[PDB]
Amino acid sequence: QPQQPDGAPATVPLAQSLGLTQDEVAGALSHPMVHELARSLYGKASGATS
Amino acid sequence: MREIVHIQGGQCGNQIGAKFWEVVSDEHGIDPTGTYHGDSDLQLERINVYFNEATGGRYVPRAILMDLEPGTMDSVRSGPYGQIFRPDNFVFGQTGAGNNWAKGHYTEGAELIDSVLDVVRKEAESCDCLQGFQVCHSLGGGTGSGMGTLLISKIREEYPDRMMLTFSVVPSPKVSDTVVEPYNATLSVHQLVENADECMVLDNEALYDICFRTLKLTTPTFGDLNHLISAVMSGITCCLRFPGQLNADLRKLAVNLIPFPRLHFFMVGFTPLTSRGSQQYRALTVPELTQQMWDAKNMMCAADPRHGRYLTASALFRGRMSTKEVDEQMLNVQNKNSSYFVEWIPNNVKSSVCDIPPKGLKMSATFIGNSTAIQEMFKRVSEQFTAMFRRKAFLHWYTGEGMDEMEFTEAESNMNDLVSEYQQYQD
Amino acid sequence: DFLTYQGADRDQRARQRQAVAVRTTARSEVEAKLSGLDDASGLDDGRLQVA
Amino acid sequence: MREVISIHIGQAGIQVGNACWELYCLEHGIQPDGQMPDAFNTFFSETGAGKHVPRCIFLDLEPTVVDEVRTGTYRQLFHPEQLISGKEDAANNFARGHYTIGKEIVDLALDRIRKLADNCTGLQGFLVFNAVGGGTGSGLGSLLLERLSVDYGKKSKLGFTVYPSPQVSTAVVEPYNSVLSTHSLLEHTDVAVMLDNEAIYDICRRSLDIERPTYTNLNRLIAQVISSLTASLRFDGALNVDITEFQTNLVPYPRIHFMLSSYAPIISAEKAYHEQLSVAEITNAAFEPASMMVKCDPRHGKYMACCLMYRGDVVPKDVNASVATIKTKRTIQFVDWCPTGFKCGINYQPPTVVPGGDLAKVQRAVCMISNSTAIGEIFSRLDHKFDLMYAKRAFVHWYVGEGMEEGEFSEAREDLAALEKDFEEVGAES
Ligand SMILES: Nc1nc2c(ncn2[C@@H]2O[C@H](COP(=O)(O)OP(=O)(O)OP(=O)(O)O)[C@@H](O)[C@H]2O)c(=O)[nH]1
Ligand SMILES: Nc1nc2c(ncn2[C@@H]2O[C@H](COP(=O)(O)OP(=O)(O)O)[C@@H](O)[C@H]2O)c(=O)[nH]1
Ligand SMILES: [Mg+2]
Ligand SMILES: [Mg+2]
Repeated sequence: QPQQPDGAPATVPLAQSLGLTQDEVAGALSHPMVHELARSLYGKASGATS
Repeated sequence: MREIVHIQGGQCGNQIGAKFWEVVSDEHGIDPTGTYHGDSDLQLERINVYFNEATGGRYVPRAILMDLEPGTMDSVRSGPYGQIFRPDNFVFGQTGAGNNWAKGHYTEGAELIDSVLDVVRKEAESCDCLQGFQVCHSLGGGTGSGMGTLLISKIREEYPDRMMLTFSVVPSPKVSDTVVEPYNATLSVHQLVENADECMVLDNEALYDICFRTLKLTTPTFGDLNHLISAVMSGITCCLRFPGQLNADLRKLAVNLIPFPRLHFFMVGFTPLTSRGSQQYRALTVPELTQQMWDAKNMMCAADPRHGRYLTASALFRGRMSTKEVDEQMLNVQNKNSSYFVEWIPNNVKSSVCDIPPKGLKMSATFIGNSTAIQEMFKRVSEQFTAMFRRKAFLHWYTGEGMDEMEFTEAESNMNDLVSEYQQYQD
Repeated sequence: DFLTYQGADRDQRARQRQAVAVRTTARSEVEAKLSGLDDASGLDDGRLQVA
Repeated sequence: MREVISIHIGQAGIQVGNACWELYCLEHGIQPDGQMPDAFNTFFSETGAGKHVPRCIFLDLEPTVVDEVRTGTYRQLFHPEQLISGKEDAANNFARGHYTIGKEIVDLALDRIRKLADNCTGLQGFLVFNAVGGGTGSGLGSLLLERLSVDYGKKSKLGFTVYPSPQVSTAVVEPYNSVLSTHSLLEHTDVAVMLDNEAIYDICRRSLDIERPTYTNLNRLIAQVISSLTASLRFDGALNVDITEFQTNLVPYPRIHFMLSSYAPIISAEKAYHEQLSVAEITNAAFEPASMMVKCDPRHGKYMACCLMYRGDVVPKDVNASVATIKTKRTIQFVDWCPTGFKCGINYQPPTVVPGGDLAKVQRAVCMISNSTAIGEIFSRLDHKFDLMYAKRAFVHWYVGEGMEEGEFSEAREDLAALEKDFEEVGAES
């Protein structure tokens, strides 16, 4: 990981940096589309990361 | 004051004639609403040849639209120029032939025939002088073949002295939409020789070739192919609809092009076909229309006229032109190559001039050709049929609908007799 | 009002015909744009210019 | 109106029909609760105001899959009384599904067919779904097709039957059920489209690049095949192919009604961008022997009749240019007495893509359902396995006790062997 430039803004974390709601961050894995994504990622054994 | 009764059958008939009535109504100036907007008085002079007078100034075409599936009728009604037809002339079934000539001719076509003769007879006695019946259908299918050729047979015994122009597309070797197309075509031609007065032989393999190499069209659709036939169907009866220096009715063409009663199949070509890129290079003169007229590439049939001699030819010229060099050009090609013409008919080519050109063109012409080369497209369907019939393939979809194998044998009996007569005059 | 079912089926037929008309006009526009393509329509002009 | 009824029998029937009606509601924009936010009349019956019901029956002897639809994401879609359940399953017993526990559930099944027949104005066929490897799919599939022929005469039946694979199969007594059910579907199904799970396993592995496919992945591309088969009725196209047009252009003889199936573009989105999917490119992919959905080698036999269902932006010219190059190819063989063996079907609507499926958004697709003589190898391999089964008479007491007679295996033996004789002599030249 490259070292940050001097006088860095100390950037805020990603979730409420881009504006995720509490319902979305609680049920990220409960959504049907995320479930289908996880199913296809399971199906692609080693080619998931390809 | 003569009238042409128009009948379209099947998907091909309802789609060709959609472009046909688009061309003709635009040529006479009828709007898609149904009123008159013609610039010249000659357009309104002959409305009766294709259109019926209606109350309130409406002009309704003399078209009887039929098929066995209502899906195609929704396309022709809802398209442009689609509301001019009578709704009651939209006679249709609901079962569908399903590419079966046995179904279209015997089982479920027959109930719909009683509906269409009510429409035709009401329309026939509506007009005062029947010039003839014009029909457009397909031979490869089953909706326009079985139902179409029973309609031709039934209106023959009701009106025997009237003409019968049949625009029929035929199955092709290179392009094949239907598996059972040799069964439907051969059984339709056998029912066409003794009934049809004269046949306009068309095909899809020639229109695709014309649209590709002549019009330079990268993506030709059926509507592009329908425009080529629609220009022809207006060009055959062009002298009926307008005055001219030398006029030609349907029976003018029938008496000239039919030497013997069974030789009533003709090949057709349309002359002023040029791509928009090549339009500026062409100089529109009669020798340039004639040189495209007699070229085998511009013909709209699979038959190559270089293989067989021309039994009799025709010429349907439209536009202002000179009757010397029109007549000189027809006899100049008869002497440039007399091997391609039959010897015992001096002056094979018949000519006729109409002074009203179509929309967007200043000069145009239409070619009708009676050649013995059209035996090539009859042998080609028959050789496909006799390959299937020996193994009796796909037969239970025909013999299960009430016909024997004897009708197939007599279908090839007339088919082999038709090529026998055409081969004899080639020698 | 007493014969609302006749009006209902008449309106159903009218809506069916209108929907088929809209679909066929859209398809007609698409096939007209497809049929407009030819040699006069600009193709390979970039090839001629680069040559 | 072009209106058809789909019948799903057995565990494979309910799971395939879940994937088919997911595609069917998405094609017409039907939300899962049944609300539209008239091309839907082929499958969806408009009830009253703003509500659409499937024209399907889900009958199965085990209840555990029928209540899964009742509690899944499509509870509000299906009419609850069309979904037929039973107390217990047949459990790979053709005797049970046809004789013992098939009696009390086929009377409720025919009553739903009777109510659906009067609701539809013009019926065009029955799309029957079953698996011949299972007891309910065979036994109740056999018994329902017996009753359909007597009650409903001359109406077409589209049979998409899942057939056992030579190598990979999930049960031991599949050669008993597949052979016995062959007698029923030979005389009664007008069109029998074979399906093989191992070929669809191989289709998924090499094309979709999905190396652990599950039953959801197989049924999703089965759903595309059934949808593209019937896509001509629902949406207007250049060359419409009715249901009745398939029988008149695929089967030349009554006893020969088995056809293969193949879907040409099975392409993931990471493969879709780099690949130019043209009509000539996908027509070659349709006739690929390894792209067939049934594990057989079409090079071994001779093609008898072929049907091509094109979808999307397919001009009617380049399909003919693709067909002409197919005919000139010497690897594909045609029988001599069928010189024109192609049926072409062009529909203007591109196939929809399910959110969550592995398939990508492709403009054009081809569904190829063709008849060949290479499908005699399909019944011959199961004829060898059933020969070993009946020789020492294993697992017969599970069949003899539950109604069946001993000679019922024998009568199903030469009947499938006469199918071998019929397919051998028809493709032979003369
Ligand atoms: N492709 C595919 N095949 C399936 C699916 N579900 C079941 N099968 C097939 O069904 C076979 C097992 O027999 P089944 O049809 O499930 O038997 P059943 O329907 O449960 O009937 P009984 O066993 O008597 O209760 C397996 O070999 C599978 O090939 C599915 O979802 N997709
Ligand atoms: N030129 C032309 N040919 C068509 C058209 N529609 C269909 N065909 C041809 O008709 C053949 C099939 O005919 P079919 O539609 O089954 O006729 P039907 O059974 O009477 O409806 C195909 O080989 C097509 O080439 C059209 O609009 N124009
Ligand atoms: Mg005169
Ligand atoms: Mg079960």
